[PDB]
Amino acid sequence: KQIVVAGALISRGTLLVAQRDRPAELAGLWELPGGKVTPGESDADALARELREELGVDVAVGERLGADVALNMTLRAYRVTLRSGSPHPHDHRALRWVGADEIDGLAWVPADRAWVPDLVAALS
Repeated sequence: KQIVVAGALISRGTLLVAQRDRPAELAGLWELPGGKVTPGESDADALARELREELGVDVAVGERLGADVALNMTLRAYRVTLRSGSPHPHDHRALRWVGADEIDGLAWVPADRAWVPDLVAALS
């Protein structure tokens, strides 16, 4: 199982979500950003690397958020917190900061939908 990590970045009381740009089936839909773990990397090292490339930030990787999602690979989310930088959509169509009440109305990528109740809880 190839592991894919995702980050739930909470800052000043809101969650960062990222709007995919590709492929066509996901372009326009929202996700927790991240990517594949390369063999030899820890989950923390992979997620920090992905978020530095995608968002231009240095984050600290914390506790898991929610459960694994079986894509077929397996997707796991972690809480992350900002160390330096301000996020910009280098690899996404857009970013947004959302509160608890916005989470269930967002047009999530299908895999991430499972985390809705966990994200609401984390913001509540």
